[PDB]
Amino acid sequence: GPSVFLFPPKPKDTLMISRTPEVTCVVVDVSHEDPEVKFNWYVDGVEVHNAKTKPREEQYNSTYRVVSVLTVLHQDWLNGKEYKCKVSNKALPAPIEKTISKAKGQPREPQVYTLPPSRDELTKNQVSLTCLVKGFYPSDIAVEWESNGQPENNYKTTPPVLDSDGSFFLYSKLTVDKSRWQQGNVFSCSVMHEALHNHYTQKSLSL
Amino acid sequence: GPSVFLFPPKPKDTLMISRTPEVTCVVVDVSHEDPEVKFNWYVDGVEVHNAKTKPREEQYNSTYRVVSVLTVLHQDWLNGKEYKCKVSNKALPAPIEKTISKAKGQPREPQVYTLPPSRDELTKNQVSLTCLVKGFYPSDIAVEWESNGQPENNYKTTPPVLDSDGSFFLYSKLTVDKSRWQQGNVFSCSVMHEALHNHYTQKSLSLS
Ligand SMILES: *[C@@H]1O[C@H](CO[C@H]2O[C@@H](C)[C@@H](O)[C@@H](O)[C@@H]2O)[C@@H](O[C@@H]2O[C@H](CO)[C@@H](O[C@@H]3O[C@H](CO[C@H]4O[C@H](CO)[C@@H](O)[C@H](O)[C@@H]4O[C@@H]4O[C@H](CO)[C@@H](O[C@@H]5O[C@H](CO)[C@H](O)[C@H](O)[C@H]5O)[C@H](O)[C@H]4NC(C)=O)[C@@H](O)[C@H](O[C@H]4O[C@H](CO)[C@@H](O)[C@H](O)[C@@H]4O[C@@H]4O[C@H](CO)[C@@H](O[C@@H]5O[C@H](CO)[C@H](O)[C@H](O)[C@H]5O)[C@H](O)[C@H]4NC(C)=O)[C@@H]3O)[C@H](O)[C@H]2NC(C)=O)[C@H](O)[C@H]1NC(C)=O
Ligand SMILES: *[C@@H]1O[C@H](CO[C@H]2O[C@@H](C)[C@@H](O)[C@@H](O)[C@@H]2O)[C@@H](O[C@@H]2O[C@H](CO)[C@@H](O[C@@H]3O[C@H](CO[C@H]4O[C@H](CO)[C@@H](O)[C@H](O)[C@@H]4O[C@@H]4O[C@H](CO)[C@@H](O[C@@H]5O[C@H](CO)[C@H](O)[C@H](O)[C@H]5O)[C@H](O)[C@H]4NC(C)=O)[C@@H](O)[C@H](O[C@H]4O[C@H](CO)[C@@H](O)[C@H](O)[C@@H]4O[C@@H]4O[C@H](CO)[C@@H](O)[C@H](O)[C@H]4NC(C)=O)[C@@H]3O)[C@H](O)[C@H]2NC(C)=O)[C@H](O)[C@H]1NC(C)=O
Repeated sequence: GPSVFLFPPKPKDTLMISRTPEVTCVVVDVSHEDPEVKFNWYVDGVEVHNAKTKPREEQYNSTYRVVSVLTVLHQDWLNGKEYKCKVSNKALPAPIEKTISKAKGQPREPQVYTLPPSRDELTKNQVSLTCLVKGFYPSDIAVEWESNGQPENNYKTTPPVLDSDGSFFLYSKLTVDKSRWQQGNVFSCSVMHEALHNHYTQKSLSL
Repeated sequence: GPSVFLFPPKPKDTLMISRTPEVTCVVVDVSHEDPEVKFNWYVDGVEVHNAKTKPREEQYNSTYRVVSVLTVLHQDWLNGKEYKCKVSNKALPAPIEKTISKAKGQPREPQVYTLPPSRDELTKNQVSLTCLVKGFYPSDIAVEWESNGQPENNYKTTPPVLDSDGSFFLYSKLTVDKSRWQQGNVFSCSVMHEALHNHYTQKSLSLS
């Protein structure tokens, strides 16, 4: 019967001592006939006992959805430990095991480049300030914009794209009124990633 | 029983009259017990009979895969016609139908901007040339880089991203030997989209 899907923590959660990163083991197609779901968890094959199973939930195709959440240590995740969720159930001929970790391999530091609007774009009422972030690994990253000790929120960031050397790049675009740019205001692209000192860097971009 | 997947044509194929846009209806998990598959195709709910359906082909997991390809008119696709593939097979309770069509909304012309390398990147052996393409709708688009009439190949383009105004943008990044940039070679970002004049525009980039 059942199917298991196992999900990683969010990039920022693994990078900030403040946040709590979780791995989540989701089970679907739990039948009303066989509702008792058991989870065992292992960190590098070592069984651990701190996961938290949430109460079951009725789905609308007559099956239950049962979730187990395991909180992980930042340094454990970042050092590449493997988290295995093993799901046991009367409906199965064998337990179902899923394993997840941070993407494997040597982390690489983002290079961050800010690019002013094109002269062609300066004919519009709003312009694009571009932040190119390239050469990073793994793809988990978070990008933001600020100006004058203030956060700018009118930006959108592409997903990471796999580049030809196996690292990733993305672009983040901040849209601003042209006049804010022409006055010489300074804007900055902020990036958080494993491979940066203090997990953090910024580059400025002004006229 | 069987499953059906219905795929659109490629955006450059719908935009250039020299290419042939096709909609592809694929059926998989066809059993030995019920091997016969029939396709009916509809365009805006009107049956058509001009599809090219291929003989079933047995897969290494001993199921059949059967494909039907309907060639579409370039202007039919861009005019938003709806293409429906209906698949009958004895193992099914009812035929399976899928429908596909261009995204709905008004078309918007892409704005294309080329941006040179950052000075900070001039310490590297390779440099990044950037093409920003923004303000476009629908998201179907094709982008490439050329120099001296020869197509570049060492570039990568982001997927289109929904912008705050409901249009899309993307960026394409071309990587080049820094010395080709230094020499003053000209590079061009070329863009094809339905809301451009003649479905095509090109913007050039070079040093100074
Ligand atoms: C019944 O019912 C149910 C339910 O229902 C529901 O639904 C809907 C529709 C409606 O109906 C309503 O009613 C409701 O709501 C069902 O269930 C279902 O199921 C299915 C299955 O079948 C599933 O699916 C899946 O999914 C996935 C995903 O999912 C996700 O997402 C979605 C959307 O998007 C959603 O929905 C969900 O929910 C999810 O979400 C998530 O969650 C999580 C958890 O919680 C989270 O996380 C978290 O968070 C938090 C906060 O919040 C924190 O942060 C923490 O830390 C964390 O953890 C998140 O966030 C979220 N997200 C979002 C976005 O939201 C997908 O994934 C999958 O897919 C897969 O599978 C399939 C098959 O099956 C396929 O097709 C696909 O493709 C895939 O596959 C895969 O692939 C991949 C690739 O890519 C792979 O890997 C790989 O490999 C390869 C080759 O080898 C390569 O190499 C690469 O590289 C690698 O990586 C893999 O392997 C594979 N896998 C497999 C298995 O195969 C699926 O799809 C769903 O989910 C469900 N739902 C739910 C809700 O759950 C059922 O089914 C029914 N029944 C019947 C009978 O029908
Ligand atoms: C037995 O073997 C079968 C054959 O498999 C072979 O391969 C081996 C590895 C091995 O398995 C062999 O035994 C065997 O030889 C196997 O068939 C497979 O079944 C799967 C289903 O179980 C199919 O999975 C789907 O794949 C879709 C994407 O398929 C494309 O991409 C993959 C590679 O990524 C490729 O392998 C496929 O061939 C297909 O390629 C596309 O092909 C089209 C058609 O030709 C091309 O378009 C044409 O291109 C030409 C020029 O080439 C021209 O331009 C034409 O104009 C143009 O139309 C594309 O270019 C080409 N693309 C690429 C990238 O190559 C998935 O999209 C699909 O996902 C959807 O459904 C899932 C449910 O199953 C769901 O989880 C998923 O989220 C998604 O759901 C959709 O979600 C969307 C979100 O918006 C919704 O919008 C949709 O509505 C929704 N869909 C639905 C149905 O609701 C799915 O994963 C797989 O294609 C198929 N393989 C083949 C080769 O057909 C079979 O399973 C085996 N059986 C058993 C029991 O093992």
